[PDB]
Amino acid sequence: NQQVVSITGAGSGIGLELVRSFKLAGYCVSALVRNEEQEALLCNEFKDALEIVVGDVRDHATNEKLIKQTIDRFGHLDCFIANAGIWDYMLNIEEPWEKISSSFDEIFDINVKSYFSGISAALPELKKTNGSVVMTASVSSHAVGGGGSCYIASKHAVLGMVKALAYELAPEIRVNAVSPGGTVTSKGLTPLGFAAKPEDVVAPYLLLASRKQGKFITGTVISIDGGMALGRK
Amino acid sequence: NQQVVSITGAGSGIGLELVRSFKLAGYCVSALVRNEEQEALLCNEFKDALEIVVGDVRDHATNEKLIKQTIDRFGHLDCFIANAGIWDYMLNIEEPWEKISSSFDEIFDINVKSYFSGISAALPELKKTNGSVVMTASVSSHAVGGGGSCYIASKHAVLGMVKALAYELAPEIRVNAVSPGGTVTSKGLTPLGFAAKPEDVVAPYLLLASRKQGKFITGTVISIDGGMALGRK
Amino acid sequence: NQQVVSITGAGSGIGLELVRSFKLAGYCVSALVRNEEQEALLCNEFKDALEIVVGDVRDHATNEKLIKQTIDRFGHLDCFIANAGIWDYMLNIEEPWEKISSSFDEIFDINVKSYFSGISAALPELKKTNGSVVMTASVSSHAVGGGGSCYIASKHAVLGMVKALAYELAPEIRVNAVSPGGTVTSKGLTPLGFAAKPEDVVAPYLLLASRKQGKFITGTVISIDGGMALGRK
Amino acid sequence: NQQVVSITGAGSGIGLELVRSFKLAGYCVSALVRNEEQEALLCNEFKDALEIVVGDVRDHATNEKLIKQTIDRFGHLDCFIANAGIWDYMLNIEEPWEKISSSFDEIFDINVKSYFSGISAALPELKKTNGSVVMTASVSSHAVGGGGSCYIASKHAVLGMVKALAYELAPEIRVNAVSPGGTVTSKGLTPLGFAAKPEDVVAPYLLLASRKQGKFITGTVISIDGGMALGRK
Ligand SMILES: NC(=O)c1ccc[n+]([C@@H]2O[C@H](COP(=O)([O-])OP(=O)(O)OC[C@H]3O[C@@H](n4cnc5c(N)ncnc54)[C@H](O)[C@@H]3O)[C@@H](O)[C@H]2O)c1
Ligand SMILES: NC(=O)c1ccc[n+]([C@@H]2O[C@H](COP(=O)([O-])OP(=O)(O)OC[C@H]3O[C@@H](n4cnc5c(N)ncnc54)[C@H](O)[C@@H]3O)[C@@H](O)[C@H]2O)c1
Ligand SMILES: NC(=O)c1ccc[n+]([C@@H]2O[C@H](COP(=O)([O-])OP(=O)(O)OC[C@H]3O[C@@H](n4cnc5c(N)ncnc54)[C@H](O)[C@@H]3O)[C@@H](O)[C@H]2O)c1
Ligand SMILES: NC(=O)c1ccc[n+]([C@@H]2O[C@H](COP(=O)([O-])OP(=O)(O)OC[C@H]3O[C@@H](n4cnc5c(N)ncnc54)[C@H](O)[C@@H]3O)[C@@H](O)[C@H]2O)c1
Ligand SMILES: Oc1cccc(-c2ccccc2)c1O
Ligand SMILES: Oc1cccc(-c2ccccc2)c1O
Ligand SMILES: Oc1cccc(-c2ccccc2)c1O
Ligand SMILES: Oc1cccc(-c2ccccc2)c1O
Repeated sequence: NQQVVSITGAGSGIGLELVRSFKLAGYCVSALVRNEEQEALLCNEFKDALEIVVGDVRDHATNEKLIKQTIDRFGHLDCFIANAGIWDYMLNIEEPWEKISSSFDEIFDINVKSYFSGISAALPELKKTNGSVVMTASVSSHAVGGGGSCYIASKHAVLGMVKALAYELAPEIRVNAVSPGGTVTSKGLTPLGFAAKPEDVVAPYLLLASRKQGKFITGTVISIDGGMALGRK
Repeated sequence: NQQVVSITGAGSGIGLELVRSFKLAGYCVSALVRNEEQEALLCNEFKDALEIVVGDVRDHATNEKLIKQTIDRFGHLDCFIANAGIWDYMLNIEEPWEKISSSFDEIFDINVKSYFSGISAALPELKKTNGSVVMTASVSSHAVGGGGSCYIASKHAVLGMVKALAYELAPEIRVNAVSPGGTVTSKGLTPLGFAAKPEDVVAPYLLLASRKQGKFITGTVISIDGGMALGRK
Repeated sequence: NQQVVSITGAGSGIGLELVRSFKLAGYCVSALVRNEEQEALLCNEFKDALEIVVGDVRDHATNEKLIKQTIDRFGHLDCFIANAGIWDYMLNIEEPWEKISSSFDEIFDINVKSYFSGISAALPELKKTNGSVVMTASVSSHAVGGGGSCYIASKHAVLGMVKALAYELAPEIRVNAVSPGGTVTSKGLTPLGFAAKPEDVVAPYLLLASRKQGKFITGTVISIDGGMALGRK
Repeated sequence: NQQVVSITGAGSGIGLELVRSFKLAGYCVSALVRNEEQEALLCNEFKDALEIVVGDVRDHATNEKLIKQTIDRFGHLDCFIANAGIWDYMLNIEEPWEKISSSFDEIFDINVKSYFSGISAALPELKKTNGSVVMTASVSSHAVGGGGSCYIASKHAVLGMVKALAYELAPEIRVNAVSPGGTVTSKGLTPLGFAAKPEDVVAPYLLLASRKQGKFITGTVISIDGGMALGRK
């Protein structure tokens, strides 16, 4: 009956919008935020309705803590949304290697390894409900232009994870992703001529997590990028 | 305010389910059906709520008639759903050429040319509302196995249409598709271990047509195929 | 021992270059040309070294005639290169339907149906040698920008053919394609900053037809487009 | 005039075959090998014809040393072939996190970060010749089945690198990849019904490095996998 979602990167941007949208859609929600300042925002907005955890998604025990607190408060987990991520600011391959190397470590630890980490930590509990995973990918999973080679590689790697994990975990667990692009969060033409606000981007996540609307969907990546995967207009 | 959708292939299968789902979601709906028998089914079910047209989607004037009757009854058109299609029954390339040739003509006239035809006929009116197109593609747009070379080629061609038309018609008109697979309609393992009923497949169409949920989506193809694009399990 | 290739679209452009390159590489070559004027060019250049056929690739018996004359002169067929094709001159979807319809018929009859036709006609003989097919696709098989929706759809359909036929005809017959773009033949930026001459584009065909270099390749599409599939620079 | 290639992973498998094939094709060749035992094999085979370096590709200075010794012996560098890589032995996402984490670090440091590292180290010198990069990707860059989620993700990330770097470094430097699959090196059906020996796989690298055959190719990935990207037969 009652559905439960856990969301990383939930202190801002799309993550924060997923918290609102999933709460409005009736879910019980847990959230991982980065710091105290983001924690205060959600406490004030949702009072004690949520289960909140502050920590670094690069730390496995923080991910296990998120799962553990979700189960203890709501009793089970139906969907894990791995969404925390970071940009590379168009870092050029001609830069000093040590600068590339340090950035690579951070991009790949947050945008890829941490997804493995949260999925590992969520897996036992999703197996008990035949739940699902949704990963935030990127237009840069499909097309060039919206990042440097480290960012694009990291997001291509997410696509790999989606296909590989969807295949290995079927039939019990669905694994899908969403590929947003050109939406302001904290320059973006896009063929549809505008940049999306984070709220304008959340519906694909709801579909992929929904047990009714999404029961037949796995391995799938839904672009919501104003046409940017097609090229400059 | 009031939204209006026009659906081909609406007498059966996914098309019929789109008629129900879009009516339940509040749309005014027009429908193209193939024959008298399908027309009687929808008259009995929806009484006079719909605008219905009987004819061959391979005939342009039938497509223009559908648009014309939609406008006259509801005043405008917000979304065209090109969905009529036919299968090739795994026709082998080793068969007599005249057999391949006759089948090719039919598959490509219905699965591709007719989509061009309906979009041409719907275009003036979608331009007046900044509406959208949703096309029914197929798992065979992405992967082999689910048809002969004629079917697969025809569905790859639909993908081409989606990308090409999404790019040309932006920013006013969004153009997207849905790629169902392994759902019974009138053998299908699929990694999720079951065949979907047509009702289980409709939510992606609603998202892509929705002006709120879908305003930032074009060029996109949403697989809903139980994982079949990933391969046999 | 002695290898034999048959090439359509061989009177000009890439086709003509394939005739030269494959002759220089030691193949016996048959060629389908469109008209008398192209026939005179190859007779003068190659004297009687080739087997030449004038006709419309849209006519099955012309394709069977090409195969039949190849076998009778050289005794067997090792590779069929389906290359004849036509452009759509960026025809807009907003044009009068009858104009779109007439153009669609021609683009799809030449760029798709004729490939089915030549493959059907070549198939018996390739099965006797475990030979191969190479199809000319296009950058427009992968990306928008280089044609109207009819051209792009037709070339996406070729990709479908490659995957579908490669899978059905394995293990005996390999089926591959080449996707050229931005090369002058009878405007093209391309990230590599120049337009290729037809001779600069032929090496991928030689690899895919070569029994030594290509024995492990099927289902494959080789872009040779100066980076154009990646987007405008 | 005289062409110079530098190859990592050159002590075995495809790398070793690339050393032979490129030497037979007239190139001057440098090679990075892992250990003393591989170094002895190439010294005995090629005597002092090559420039050889022993070290870990995960160490930047080893990569710079390879470049530096290439230039000092041959004077310039025309092509860098990043080929060193490692498999994940189908490691399951259900395994203990610390086991996944340790393996992830190694797969991604060798299969991705080291490619960034060698390209950074080769870049100054390729810019002086308008040279090229070829990366070894994998069937797992495109399809599931041939590895665990870490391997597949790492190889999807390589594809990202190819597209991203091809776009950023055009027009001076071409960047391409090769995606082998199902070839024994130190179980593999493949639709073509056999596993390739490493020698059977080298021709695509020669084409992508060749200044004549490959001058118009960048952003491209050439599968040579016996059809495995298409699915089980
Ligand atoms: N908005 C776009 O245009 C766009 C485009 C492509 C991809 N994305 C992806 O969407 C996802 C969410 O992006 P957003 O737009 O909401 O960006 P954002 O600027 O709001 O930041 C992402 C969120 O992840 C958090 N985060 C970063 N590092 C963390 C860490 N080590 N531990 C815990 N949390 C951490 C951040 O504090 C923040 O809450 C990302 O994966 C991003 O790569 C966004
Ligand atoms: N159900 C699946 O497994 C699956 C898989 C891949 C693709 N598809 C695609 O979904 C779309 C709808 O399929 P469905 O599953 O509901 O199949 P269906 O068996 O119900 O038949 C398709 C509909 O299109 C109609 N139609 C056929 N030819 C027509 C014509 N010339 N003029 C007017 N109408 C015509 C049919 O009468 C029917 O109503 C098709 O394009 C199909 O290619 C379905
Ligand atoms: N050159 C490029 O930039 C480019 C880009 C994308 C795709 N292509 C494709 O390459 C292939 C060959 O193209 P090209 O560049 O050499 O062009 P081209 O201008 O030389 O013409 C193609 C060849 O096919 C022949 N042909 C056309 N219709 C025919 C028919 N009905 N019957 C028999 N022959 C017919 C033509 O006479 C000509 O010889 C085509 O399929 C084309 O779609 C080329
Ligand atoms: N052969 C296949 O079926 C297949 C399939 C997919 C991908 N690949 C890829 O091809 C590339 C080469 O593979 P192979 O088939 O020749 O395999 P291989 O078993 O011969 O080993 C790869 C080579 O890279 C070397 N290497 C590993 N770690 C190294 C390190 N840290 N520092 C320096 N060298 C190191 C190894 O010593 C070896 O020489 C790899 O990237 C692999 O991922 C191969
Ligand atoms: O793709 C992206 C992912 C995450 C953050 C940003 C961003 C953050 C601050 C300012 C501008 C962009 C971004 O672009
Ligand atoms: O992909 C498909 C599209 C349309 C119809 C069928 C079908 C129709 C009757 C019986 C079985 C299948 C199908 O498979
Ligand atoms: O993609 C293409 C395929 C075939 C011909 C042309 C062409 C022919 C004449 C003049 C210009 C272009 C083309 O662009
Ligand atoms: O994809 C791959 C890449 C590199 C090595 C192997 C391998 C090595 C030893 C034994 C078996 C396989 C492999 O499969």
